[PDB]
Amino acid sequence: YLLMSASITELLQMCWPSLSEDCVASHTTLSQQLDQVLQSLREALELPPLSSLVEQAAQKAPEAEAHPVQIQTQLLQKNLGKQTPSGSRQMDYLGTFFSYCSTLAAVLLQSLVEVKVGNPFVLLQQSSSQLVSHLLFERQVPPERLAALLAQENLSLSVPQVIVSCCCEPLALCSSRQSQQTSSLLTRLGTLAQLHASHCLLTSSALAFLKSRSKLLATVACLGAEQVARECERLLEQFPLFEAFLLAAWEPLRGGQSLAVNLCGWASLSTVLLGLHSPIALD
Amino acid sequence: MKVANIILSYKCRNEDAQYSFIRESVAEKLSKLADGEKTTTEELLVLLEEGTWNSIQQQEIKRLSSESSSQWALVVQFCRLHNMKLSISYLRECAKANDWLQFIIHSQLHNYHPAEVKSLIQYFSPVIQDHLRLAFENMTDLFEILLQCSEEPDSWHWLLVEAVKQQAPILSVLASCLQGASAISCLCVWIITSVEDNVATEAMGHIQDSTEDHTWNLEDLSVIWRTLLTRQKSKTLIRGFQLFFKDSPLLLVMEMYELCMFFRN
Repeated sequence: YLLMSASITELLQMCWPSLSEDCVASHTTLSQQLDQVLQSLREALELPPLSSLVEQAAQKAPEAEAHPVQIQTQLLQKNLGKQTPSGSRQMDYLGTFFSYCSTLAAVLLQSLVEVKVGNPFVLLQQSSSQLVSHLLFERQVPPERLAALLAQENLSLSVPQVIVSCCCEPLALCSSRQSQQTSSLLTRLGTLAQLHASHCLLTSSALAFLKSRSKLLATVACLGAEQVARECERLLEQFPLFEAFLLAAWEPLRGGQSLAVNLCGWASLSTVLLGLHSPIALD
Repeated sequence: MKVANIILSYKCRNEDAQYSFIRESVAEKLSKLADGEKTTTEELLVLLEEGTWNSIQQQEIKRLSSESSSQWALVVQFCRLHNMKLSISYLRECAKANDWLQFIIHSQLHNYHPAEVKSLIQYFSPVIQDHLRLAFENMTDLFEILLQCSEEPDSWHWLLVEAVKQQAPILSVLASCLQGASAISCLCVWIITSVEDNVATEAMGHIQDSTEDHTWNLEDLSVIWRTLLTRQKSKTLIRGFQLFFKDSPLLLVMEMYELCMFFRN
């Protein structure tokens, strides 16, 4: 078999699994098939994100059925199994990662009947948050249908957490830069105290979903134009005990106007919610 | 046999010594491995990896092509054969280089246990990293800690348990604003999580249960109150009792304590 494939101590010290009748040529064929596949794989897959997917979805269904990537995809998906152990539960990794670049493509295309899911390894070009951001803001999509669809696939993009951290604020809550900054403030203010006492002698429509879920994560979202101030007015009016730690925290830093028309828009409103827990607290 | 043979290159073409002393040393190490010396086994496999890398380089090919894995199979082969933990050999070597269609395949055809692939996933990139951690799944940001606070029993304990741990105090006020939080509870959280370290700690002695199983009542405030007043620090209580339960008389009973024993008018 060795000679034919090519077409003692030479062999009995190599390291194929067992010297049984079939295993030698079996492994030879398996390895050769996997290589001949993966080579053409990388070759094809080496070949706008949303735009590209849109274009690939505009062809004829018989044409899409012959996607070269898809063409070899099942080939490899089966070669891995046919070349692998038996009796042990092989976790189908290739399947799991194929599902996430298939189903997400389907949802992000449908929300844009049926859809010809073309080359699916085109949306791995940009990260997760970017895609949802582009679809949500750019191409006039309503921020409720998307959060609806992503529910019926068991995913976790968090259609709120992708709209908040793209147009609202960098609010951060550390825990170790507090006790390492009290000992700095106590010194800087002391140095500024002695040397001065010794002188002794469109504007968003996602407010729909935002207010729809957990109004608190709409109040804090607002505090980060005049219409925004107007929304903050009422949405904090419905809350009694929050505008006490925003007025016993606004006087000893700046002082007219109103209790919200002053904060919501200024760097006076991002060192005040949090205490010393900020990079720009000291100044 | 294959292991000892492959160990030649980066022990002979890298070290200058008579091959016979090397042979004696290798035989001693081999008998040691036969004794099941796990540490020695680990060292031997480590050297195997090093020499294997040298040999791979020698052939003058890409360090992570197909034939690369073809030669690399023995790496898994040895570790499994000797009942040693599957070493993360080329998974990382492809992880740093941002090549997914090697971390999929070569993850697969040796049965890489599901802990390791995810654990080593954190080497790739900004992109093709979030599309992967969530790919097969199956905080420090107030817009997130509260967004993912619509998931608990109701709310009144996830926020408090998260805010007692890290010393913060602009979370408890939101906590006592959602439907169903004991207004006479969140005060313990504020006054215990807006003081210094030793004060916040030595007052906790009254507790018996763990952090997430200590529902506060109208009794823990007693020891909190006493501990705070002892070792003078009152401009904190005289300050909380205004956000929380209002002008009700205890506020004045403590407000006397600023005009006396501090301010003296």
